[PDB]
Amino acid sequence: EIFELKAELNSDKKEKKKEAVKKVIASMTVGKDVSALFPDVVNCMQTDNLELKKLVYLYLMNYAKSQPDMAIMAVNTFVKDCEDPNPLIRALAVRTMGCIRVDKITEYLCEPLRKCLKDEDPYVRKTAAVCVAKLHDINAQLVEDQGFLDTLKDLISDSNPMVVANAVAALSEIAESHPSSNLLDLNPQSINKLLTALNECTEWGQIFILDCLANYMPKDDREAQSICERVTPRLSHANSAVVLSAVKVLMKFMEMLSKDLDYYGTLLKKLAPPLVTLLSAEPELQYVALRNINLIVQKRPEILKHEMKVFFVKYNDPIYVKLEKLDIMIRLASQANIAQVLAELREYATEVDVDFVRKAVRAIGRCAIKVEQSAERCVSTLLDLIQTKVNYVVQEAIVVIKDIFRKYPNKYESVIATLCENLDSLDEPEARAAMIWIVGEYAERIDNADELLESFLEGFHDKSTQVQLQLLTAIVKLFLKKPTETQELVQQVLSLATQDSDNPDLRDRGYIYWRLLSTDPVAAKEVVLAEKPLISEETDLIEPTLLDELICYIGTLASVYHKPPSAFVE
Amino acid sequence: DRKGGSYSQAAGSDSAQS
Amino acid sequence: SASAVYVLDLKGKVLICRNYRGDVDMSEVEHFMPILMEKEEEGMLSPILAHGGVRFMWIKHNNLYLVATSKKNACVSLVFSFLYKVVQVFSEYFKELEEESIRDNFVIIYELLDELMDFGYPQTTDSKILQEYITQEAPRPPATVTNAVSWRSEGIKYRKNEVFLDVIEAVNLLVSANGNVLRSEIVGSIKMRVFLSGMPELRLGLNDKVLFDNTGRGKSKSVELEDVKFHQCVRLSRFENDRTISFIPPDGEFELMSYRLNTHVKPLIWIESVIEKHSHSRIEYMVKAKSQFKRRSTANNVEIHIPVPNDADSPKFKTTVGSVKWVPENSEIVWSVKSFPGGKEYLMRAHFGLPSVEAEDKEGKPPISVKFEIPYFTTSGIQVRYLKIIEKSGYQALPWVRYITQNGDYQLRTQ
Amino acid sequence: GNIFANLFKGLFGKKEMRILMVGLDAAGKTTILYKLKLGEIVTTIPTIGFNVETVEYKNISFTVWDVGGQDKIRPLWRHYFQNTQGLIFVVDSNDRERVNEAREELMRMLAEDELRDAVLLVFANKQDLPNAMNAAEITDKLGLHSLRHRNWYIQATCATSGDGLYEGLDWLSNQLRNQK
Amino acid sequence: PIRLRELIRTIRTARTQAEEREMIQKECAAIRSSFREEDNTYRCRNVAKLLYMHMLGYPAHFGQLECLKLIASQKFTDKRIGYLGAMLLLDERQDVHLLMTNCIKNDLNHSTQFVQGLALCTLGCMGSSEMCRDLAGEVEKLLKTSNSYLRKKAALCAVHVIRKVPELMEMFLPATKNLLNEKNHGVLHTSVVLLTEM
Amino acid sequence: MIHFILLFSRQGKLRLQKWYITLPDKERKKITREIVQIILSRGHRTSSFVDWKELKLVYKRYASLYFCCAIENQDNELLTLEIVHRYVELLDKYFGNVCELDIIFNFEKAYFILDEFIIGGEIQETSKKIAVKAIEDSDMLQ
Amino acid sequence: KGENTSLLHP
Ligand SMILES: Nc1nc2c(ncn2[C@@H]2O[C@H](COP(=O)(O)OP(=O)(O)OP(=O)(O)O)[C@@H](O)[C@H]2O)c(=O)[nH]1
Ligand SMILES: [Mg+2]
Repeated sequence: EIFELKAELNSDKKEKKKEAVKKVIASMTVGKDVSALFPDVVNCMQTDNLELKKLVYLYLMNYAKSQPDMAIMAVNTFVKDCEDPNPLIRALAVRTMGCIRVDKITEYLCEPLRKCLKDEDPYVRKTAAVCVAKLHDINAQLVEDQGFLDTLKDLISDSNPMVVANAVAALSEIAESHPSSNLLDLNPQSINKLLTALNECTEWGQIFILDCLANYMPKDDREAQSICERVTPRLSHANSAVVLSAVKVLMKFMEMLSKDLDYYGTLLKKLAPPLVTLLSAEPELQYVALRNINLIVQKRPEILKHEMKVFFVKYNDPIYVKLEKLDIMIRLASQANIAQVLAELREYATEVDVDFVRKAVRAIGRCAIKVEQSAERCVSTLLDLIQTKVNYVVQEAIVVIKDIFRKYPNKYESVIATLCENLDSLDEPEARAAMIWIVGEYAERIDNADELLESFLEGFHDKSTQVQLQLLTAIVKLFLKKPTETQELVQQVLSLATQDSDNPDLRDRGYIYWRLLSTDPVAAKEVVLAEKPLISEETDLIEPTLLDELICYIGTLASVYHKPPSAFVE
Repeated sequence: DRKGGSYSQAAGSDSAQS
Repeated sequence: SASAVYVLDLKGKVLICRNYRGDVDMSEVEHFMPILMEKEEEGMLSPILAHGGVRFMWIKHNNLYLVATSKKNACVSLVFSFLYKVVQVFSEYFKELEEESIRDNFVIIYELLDELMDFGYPQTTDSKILQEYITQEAPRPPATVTNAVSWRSEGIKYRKNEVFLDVIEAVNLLVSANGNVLRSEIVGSIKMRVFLSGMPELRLGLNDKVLFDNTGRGKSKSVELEDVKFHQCVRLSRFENDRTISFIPPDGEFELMSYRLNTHVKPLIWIESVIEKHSHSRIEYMVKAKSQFKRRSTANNVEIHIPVPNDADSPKFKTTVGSVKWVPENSEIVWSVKSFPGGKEYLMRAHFGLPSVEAEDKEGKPPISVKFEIPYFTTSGIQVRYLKIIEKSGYQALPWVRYITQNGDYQLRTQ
Repeated sequence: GNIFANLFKGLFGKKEMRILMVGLDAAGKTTILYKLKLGEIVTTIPTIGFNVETVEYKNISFTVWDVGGQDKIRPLWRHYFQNTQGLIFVVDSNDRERVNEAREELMRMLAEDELRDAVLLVFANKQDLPNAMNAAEITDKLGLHSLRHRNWYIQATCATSGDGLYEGLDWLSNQLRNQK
Repeated sequence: PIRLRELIRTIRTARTQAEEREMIQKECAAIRSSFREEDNTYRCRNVAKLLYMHMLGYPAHFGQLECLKLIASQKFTDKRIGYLGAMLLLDERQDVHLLMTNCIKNDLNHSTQFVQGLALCTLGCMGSSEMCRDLAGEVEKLLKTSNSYLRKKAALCAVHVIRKVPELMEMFLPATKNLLNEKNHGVLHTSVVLLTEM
Repeated sequence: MIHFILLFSRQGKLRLQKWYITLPDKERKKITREIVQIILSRGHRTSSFVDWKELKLVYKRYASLYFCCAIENQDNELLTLEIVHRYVELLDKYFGNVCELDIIFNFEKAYFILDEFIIGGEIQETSKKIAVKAIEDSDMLQ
Repeated sequence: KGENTSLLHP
């Protein structure tokens, strides 16, 4: 096996060397530790055939960290191959030199990189642009010592716009790891030159020629208007990432534009169609598009205000797209499309995804909380869903009703009668507590509130801490409001929560309630059954400081997670 | 023939607009 | 900024891997499969994973998951675009995307992976251009890659000059169970297969509403394309300036432009379906299909999928026209019609059995989806006006194009 | 296609048919089924499950599926409703307090949209005590004439002797087959 | 009526979970169609295929009444298939095992020593809190017999009933008295297990 | 008494299952998956005993497919291994050189052998040849 | 394969 392969690779016939190289490449692909023969394949490296040299370079790159010591027998080959008239061989050598993660090899590779930096061949220049960045990633100080930043800067000032895009990408990569000392920023002339090649760059080169402007900051409206006049055409590109980059650049440049001029309105009207077209992309890009829309929706909500039908989830949509569709609809929920949102949410409650059902219930609750003009419709929909007898649906609706009653309980007394007999056998801790709180707070329209609390007092000592506290609060409220039919219930609750109750917070609450009852029951009406102030809703809008920096990070991992770029990298 | 509609020849430009 | 573009399998075996930066250990792929299994079994599965400080963003292919590891805050959209370009290149080079080619085409796959992206930045993705420097059966790279025109190789010569166009319509309809249509969008797609000599500069001209308004002809039938997405060959500056569509078509079949506009017109097909589902006894399918399209057009291969019960058995079909087949693999009533003249009306009355014992879990209501494909019918009314084929040498081109109308997201919500 | 084999089989008889046997417990259903199959009064404990047998008479395979009348087995009659063509009702005229319950059970079982082709077959069992009513008083009490689209026929069968079983079988055969 | 081996071989040809589901449903539709016709000849093969599909992780609630019908049949292969189906897809919470009490009682007095063994094994493996209440009378009858192949099954059935019904152990005291002199090792082991449980 | 027995393959596919406890199907499906994950995530020197939810889950795989059981915390543990070995020997003797192919295809015979050998979680026959004779007599009946 | 192998090899 190994001995036979070594004998074949140490032969003089190329018909056996090519087969041995193919077998070595397949064994590593098959998951074989072939690093033991690294010095044996090194002899058969300088060959005239191009189909065999690529395999040797790939094996050396994949077998470079494992045997850095045996890697010292390849610098001469790279140096000899970095001068071949064929551009393909030189480009392959340049690409393989930077791929070798060897600290004792990158030092001697500076001369070939310097020679290839000003190469007339555009493929060689493009390869060297990436090689310079690869070398700087390994040794940052070596690149500075070799003086490659000056050469990299002039690459933007040259023809071959693909090479210009590669050099721009390399400069951006170098500056990203840089501490911002000696920034590679340029005046408006450099931006104009880059724009003059932006219409000539390839599909991948456009993203590179667009990310550079993401760091520059304009100072006037004329420069920003001129830049937008060229960034607008990028909205009609077939690459879904080019459209995203153009949208991010337009949003960043809109921080300096003036809304009083007619340019802001044109920019707003010409970008809605781009986001709408992005919504019809591949299912994998759907999550990214939804995250970008959510991150842009909190900044300028006047753009996609009329785009609600395209936010409807499809039957074949993925789960990660279905979850984001509800959030997008909630963020765009308004009184104009309240009925459409209610209709879409009602059909989402007949699905089978339990997580999807919980998300739909949460979105319905959020829509009801955000808009008070459709609160009655939301309450009716919740009552109808509860009447369908769904365990998960009933559990979600209990929390939804508990949340709705806390915000707008002024005219919610006509729903307590239906909720009085609602299959209270549900054991969900998040729903039983909500039902207990609703009964205690709304123990005026229910004439049998004392009788319903008896079924929940059988196992209050082993139900839960939150459930026990909610039951204790509800019993105290009922006793304070109606002390005729709940005189013994209060004493039983005090005895069960303070004598046989070992909960520290629960014991403290029971003792406080007993002390208040034994001190002055009249004052308990103004102490416990008091009018709580308006409840501050949990604002889903991000902080303006993180959103401003989040706008600059568009289409990256920092935008999907809605987290800072420094709180997620390691 | 061909499923989906027979291919038709297209013009060169808007002759009516110069 | 991907770290290592790998190719996985359906059992967790890495068919092929190609690291571009080396910042991520090659053994991190072993945790991708257990992480995916944990995410899928808890409803938190996503195409972009996270193994500690390493994210695994990938899409699912026919048989493999193209996972690409990363560590920094790389552009996930860029990674997805690179994955899509790689999938397209693999489809163009290999007719099938399965495990039979990954273990057999390693000689050219490694070269394609090395040439496509360097250090995490793809540089060349044109399959037609890439087919000139990396072959499985090497000279200097063509000047097209270095030249600005990276989608049309110079020196192409053909005996004839034939350009076949394909105006394929996409009828997407979102009809709610109440009977109203919610999402009714039409996505145009001009897919041409250019076969010309030289490097022609096509000048496409249609009956656009904006073009008609600018010329002053905003009174005839003009397509109101809300979104127009041209290919890389289409010059954005020319289209933005005065709606001038000038671009050099590539050699072969490609997507030039993809129109996308809403439609406020009545549906071409009206599907009136009823469900007389007796409780554990039987069910009826009073499905009526009304063709609202023009009587001059015929929708070839009409296939209205009707989701029947998953546990339905002993089915009977009392229809009017077209074969009705029950497919137990898909669990739906496939209302298959070969030719449906416009204005026609086919009535069907289904009747299937049901077990006495009730099911253990709910099954959901999949939407009824029609598969109509009506050729030679443009619903949006967009008509191609001119195609300026200009060549330096000078030749008389013979442009051709056909209009195909099919169904897109033509689903109908059930009751 | 050719169906000459079907005609050849029909030359000697091809139809077999099926039948059901439901009713309240202690209604003489098991003894009647045993007499129909064997011809003797066999002693059987109350039917916790059911009894399924076949009868070969008049060239028709009379498959009988006995069903008990247990309270926990009352709602289990829907299991035999699938692929069922016949139905026989066995009343218990000796239990006045259970007559209302039997009538209610028959009405609930007659209120199904799946059993429409099954004709009514009322069998008067326990025709040995003087307290048993005639073939019209029971029908009038149950209102068998108020069964729209239901071909009902009351027949008095003596469990101890076996008189009237042949007439009921002939009537069932005439109701099933509509030929000479 | 495809055989179980052919179905297993076809299922082995399934690679993806979604395609395997379609292949399983392809046979499930035919099985449902055959069961809706009240097929009696090839019922054993359909029952085996349904049991394999249910073990494969597919729903088979529709194949419940067909097991009850096959349990009260007369053939031996059909009876074995019905017993296996009752043991596998039948449980106390099914709500469909109530009708099997009559079939078990009918098969409890059968002359065949294997059908009665299958019925006793099914009752032991899937005994409910109510079937034992109506089956305790016949269990004690088989425990006082001299059948060595039946004494071990009777002891196991009594132990299962006592575990399910702790208040019925009083009816087993006069049956296990003077039963420690069995020459066979299985009978002695069953008696020792029953005594330890008591 | 053995709560359940599950013949699962090394790839995770289950070739046999026999539970003596009346549990829900979703609960049974979750329990089987959890057992497969725990057994599949264990080394070759874990003692072949796991206390999963107060149940001594003992695993002793003699081939690529493994075996598992669930005995209550009131009996010996080596007895489960001895019973598993006896069942494996009986299965090998009844069929003849029992392999993986014969188990998926002949699961009906394995179920019948298990029923004639272990009933209710308890054992039915201590010997190894009487059970074989009884199984042969039952199968030859037709 | 690994499946055609005997269980105990006796
Ligand atoms: N004296 C007398 N008793 C009869 C006669 N016919 C039926 N019975 C009584 O009716 C009871 C019913 O017996 P079966 O027919 O075996 O059982 P069943 O009618 O199916 O009732 P269940 O098994 O509980 O469903 C018997 O126990 C008899 O006592 C009869 O002709 N004369
Ligand atoms: Mg009876």
